[PDB]
Amino acid sequence: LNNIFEPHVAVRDAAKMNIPTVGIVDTNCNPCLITYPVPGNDDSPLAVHLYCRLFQTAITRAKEKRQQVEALYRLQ
RNA sequence: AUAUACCGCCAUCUUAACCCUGAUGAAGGCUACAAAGUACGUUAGGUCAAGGUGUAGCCC
Ligand SMILES: [Mg+2]
Ligand SMILES: [Mg+2]
Repeated sequence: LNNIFEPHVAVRDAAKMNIPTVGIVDTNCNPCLITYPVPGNDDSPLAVHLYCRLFQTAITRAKEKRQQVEALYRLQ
């Protein structure tokens, strides 16, 4: 949601550009066009910190796994 | 006599695209503590005095 409590324009624009979206949706949000919605609280700092931690950890772990797999492929 | 013959000189006037919204109707698009907006000719002109090339007139 933007600051007028309407959807972020990027949701519709990403749908137009065929870019998948992950999103945190609160009870007053519209999840119809988010590809992978995650229902949850987006206001409490604890919750937002948990989301940031999870996504950062997943991204770094995936990138490290890619590096390890390519290294194994070349070495072996 | 004619630049109301040209040339010279002066002067007069004339000389987009993309992206969104509305049911992809006519149509519309701003808020900063930010909400779709971003990129030459012309003249019955003057000048025959610091300049020219022609054309015509009269020639009891
Ligand atoms: Mg909320
Ligand atoms: Mg004249």
